[PDB]
This record gives sequence, C-alpha cells and structure tokens, in this order.
Amino acid sequence: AMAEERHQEWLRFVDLLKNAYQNDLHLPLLNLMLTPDEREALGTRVRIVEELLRGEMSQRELKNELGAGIATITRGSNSLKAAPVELRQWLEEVLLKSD
Amino acid sequence: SPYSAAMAEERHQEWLRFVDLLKNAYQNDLHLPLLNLMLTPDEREALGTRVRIVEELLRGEMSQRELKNELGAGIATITRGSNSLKAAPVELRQWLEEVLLKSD
DNA sequence: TGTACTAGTTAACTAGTAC
DNA sequence: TGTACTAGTTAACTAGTAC
Repeated sequence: AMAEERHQEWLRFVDLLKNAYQNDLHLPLLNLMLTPDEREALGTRVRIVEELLRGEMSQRELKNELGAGIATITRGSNSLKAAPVELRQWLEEVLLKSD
Repeated sequence: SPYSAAMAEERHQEWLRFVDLLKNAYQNDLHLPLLNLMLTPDEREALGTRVRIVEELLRGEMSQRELKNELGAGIATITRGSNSLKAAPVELRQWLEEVLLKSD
C-alpha cells in the first residue's frame, strides 16, 4: 500500500500542474517532471488516439504510418474502450476539427 | 535541416500537441479521464514519487540519504531530482517554493 | 555531506504470429 | 479485419560504492 500513498501524491501533481497552466509555467514544470523519452512517447499516443477515432485507416495501416508496434495501437484501442463516453465525444470534437 | 535536427523538431511539435490538448481538458474538467487514458498506472505512480522528491529537496530539512530511505528509492533518483532542479528557470524555482513549501 | 559511478530489475516499446 | 499472443530492446528504476 506504498502504492495507495504514491497515488495520493500523483493527485497532488495533477493539482500543481493545473496551477502551473494558470501562471504560464506549465512548459518548464513539464520539462522538470518528465524525461525526454516520456515526452516523445506522449506525443505518439495522441497521434494514435486521434487516428483510431478518425477511422480512415486500418490498424495495420496506422502502425506502418507511425513505425509503431501493433501492440501499441491495441493499447490505444483498449484505453479508448475504458474511457467515459463523454471523454470520447469530447476528443472527437477537439481532434477532428473546430477547436 | 534535411536531417536529424529537423526530426527532433517534429517530435517536439507532437509533444506540444499533448500540452495543448491537456490545457483544453483542464478548462472542461476532463483532465483526469484524459490523464487516465494517456498514461499507464506505473507512470502515474512514478510522477507521484518525483513530486515528493522535488518538494523535500526544496524544503532542505532532510539529507539526500535520509530522503532515499524514507521513500524506498535509489539515491540516483534523488540525484536526478537535484540535477533537474539545478537546470530549471529561476522563475519556476521561485513559484515552486511559493506553492509547495508552505501550502504543500 | 552531494554526486558520479557499478550492477540487476521492470514495463513500454518495435517486430512479428495466431486466430 | 481487430486483438490476444511470443520475442528482444530500451530506459527509469532500486540497491550499493567511490570520492
């Protein structure tokens, strides 16, 4: 349950980040808290979710576009199935235009 | 460039996209479900540990070996924290001391 | 004391296959 | 066609050492 404790501290980080966006110090905050590799992997996961939601490529086509492993697409697929409907509709609105 | 340098710049842009989608998520109260979708459980937990280290290194009331023992961490993680703080803008450091320190 | 180093551990990754 | 699987690699981690 060292885990339960690390969970309450994660929530604290979410809160700090919220306050950083409000003061224009999100970038520097993220550069301190994440590693280069982690930032690159997050950039990728956003491309994956956006193209799954657009639905114009098969998952095989998408992994070849990205140079990703098919399991990584699958992770994106499975994570979208677990997300609340309101989030998925919100992403389709924002990612697929208008914003 | 027609090479390496340019490739780095693109990865950069894809990351800024994540930063902008999260901002928009906070404005709509969808930040939590968004971060549960975009990170893994092991990733959230690590972040939690990194914020505790930054806070305690700011505080300056515990030695580094003391911090490591408290958290069940390797001293090299504490070092990463220390070197990162050293590379941060002064402005960020001032704000963190301001928010975490007292408030916490 | 702070911080550079060595080792093995762990989980997200790319590459490819089974239905 | 999507998705559950098998491999090996990568990088942040814990544990421990040398100045």
